Amino acid sequence: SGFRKMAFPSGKVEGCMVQVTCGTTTLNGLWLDDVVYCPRHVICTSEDMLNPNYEDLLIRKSNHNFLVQAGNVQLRVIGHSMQNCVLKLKVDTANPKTPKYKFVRIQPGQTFSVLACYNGSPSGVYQCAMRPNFTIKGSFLNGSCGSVGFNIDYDCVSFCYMHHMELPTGVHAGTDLEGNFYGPFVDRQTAQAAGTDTTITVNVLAWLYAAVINGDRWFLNRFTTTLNDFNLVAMKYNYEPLTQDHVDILGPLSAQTGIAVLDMCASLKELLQNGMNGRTILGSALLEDEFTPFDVVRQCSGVTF
Amino acid sequence: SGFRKMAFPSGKVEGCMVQVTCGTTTLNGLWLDDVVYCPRHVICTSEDMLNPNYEDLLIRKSNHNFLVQAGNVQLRVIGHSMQNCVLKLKVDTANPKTPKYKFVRIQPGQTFSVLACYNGSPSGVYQCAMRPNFTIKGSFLNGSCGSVGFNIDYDCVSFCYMHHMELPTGVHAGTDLEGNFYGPFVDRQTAQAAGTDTTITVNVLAWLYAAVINGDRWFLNRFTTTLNDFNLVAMKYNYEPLTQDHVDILGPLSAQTGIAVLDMCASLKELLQNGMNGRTILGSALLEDEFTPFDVVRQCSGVTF
Repeated sequence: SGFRKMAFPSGKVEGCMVQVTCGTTTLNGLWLDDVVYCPRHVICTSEDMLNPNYEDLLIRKSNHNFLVQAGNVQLRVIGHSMQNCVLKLKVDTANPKTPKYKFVRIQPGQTFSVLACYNGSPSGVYQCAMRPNFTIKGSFLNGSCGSVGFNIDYDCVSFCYMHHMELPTGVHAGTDLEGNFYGPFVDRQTAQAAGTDTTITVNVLAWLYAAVINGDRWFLNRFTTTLNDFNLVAMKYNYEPLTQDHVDILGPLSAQTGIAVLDMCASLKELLQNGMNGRTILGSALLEDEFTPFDVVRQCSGVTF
Repeated sequence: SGFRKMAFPSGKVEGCMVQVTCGTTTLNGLWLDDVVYCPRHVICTSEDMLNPNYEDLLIRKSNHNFLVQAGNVQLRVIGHSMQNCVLKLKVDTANPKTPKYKFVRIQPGQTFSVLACYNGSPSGVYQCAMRPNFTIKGSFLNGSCGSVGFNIDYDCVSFCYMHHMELPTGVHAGTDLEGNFYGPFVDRQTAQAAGTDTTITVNVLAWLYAAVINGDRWFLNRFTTTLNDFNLVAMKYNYEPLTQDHVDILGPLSAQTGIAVLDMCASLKELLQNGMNGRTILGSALLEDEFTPFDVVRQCSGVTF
């Protein structure tokens, strides 16, 4: 037993990380088959980032201006193209460590593992959630751009995130692997509103189920509620509205624990209105929303890869 | 910026995980050079675990009774020996993926990454601390025995933990890679007191420094204290006594932030006596003690491997 915020094993992604240099700028790239993917602002100086014209800046670059290094291996760049906010560098060698992979665009509230990298070298791995406002609260220092987020299903890596920007508020923004930003953000050093974030309600409920499975039961109350009544409370506390789709996804956890979803909603309502009175749930003094229902089932069942 | 509980990249350890079967019992093993390391209770049935005589049980085992499988590879066992609580299975093939490695016995309060495995396959990775009472609060289901804990320094993996037991209280116990248990525990299914745990004071202080570096400053107070006065408070709240060695380890963080250690101790004293008044520090509603001072410096500096 026990419940931890667990990342996927990072080995399959470690073998894909390379370093990309253009001029004075160095960041991380992702080497899959004979293409290296990286943030297009590798072509920007610090001064370019205030108001970059990427088309004009890229025209001034040729294949030989992009230095791609995989450990000690220098990769030969034979083509370059810009797709949305990512650069695709065609190289003359297929990465022999390319795993089975997909590019996916995840939904807000879904979770993934980030392999934080600097200069093409992995520094650590952690699990996080895409916030409802399409930011992530990561750990990204200078040079971490190009680090990727991923999920693994058996032997297949689903890449869902590439890091591009730290907003002035300290939260993080990035793209899918086709270079389309999550949320309204752009790769320019300017003020950018993220807009109101909310708590991922279905994830909180999943984690309450994880707590019951592990023996933390004090929050179980004698009340029930309705979907519409619960959502009146959810709106007041800036929680995502719960839908029947969410109720359906919690089905297996409800069946394992014998606790109807709306009963768990009533316990969560009482937690929202009365606080936690200095108690903890699974070692946390606040309601945790970074576990999806699938995450809870995975961890409580021991799914491997 | 941002601060996350980050595990080491697990790739170098993934390549060492194998499955070990003896009779009906299957668990994880660690394959380094031509030796596979695993918990000796792989030779026990469920009934053996109530009161096992490992010497007598092992005598009834021969080399061909140990099935060692690395993915799809079947390893040939050519010798077996028991070292304390671990079995060493000599195999006829050196693991071609053996990293540079050390076996280390860590101190209480130090942190490491766990690669949770089942049937020899990695399921996830997470960072945890060795508690002062020599337990860990992990995520370990049936079959996770033999999963290992490690740190990485550049290209060298320092193995410090192998999982053996879930205590009746739900916390976890294990050995170093020489098979010596951390703490008073034994590999027998019986009641085992862990004894009073305490909070890792130097880690809490390191995390307060991490918070200041990332802009969370509300807890900074106008008081100072003394080492002896602070420890009077530490004893009352079941915190580890702070020593000058701990003050010395916090030196670099004190110098970066311009906050004297005893000033930070005074802020922590006020947090202990008055609580956090419904506020958070680095997104946490309790005082976090699973980051060492070295962990904070690593993450705030971007050290890679």
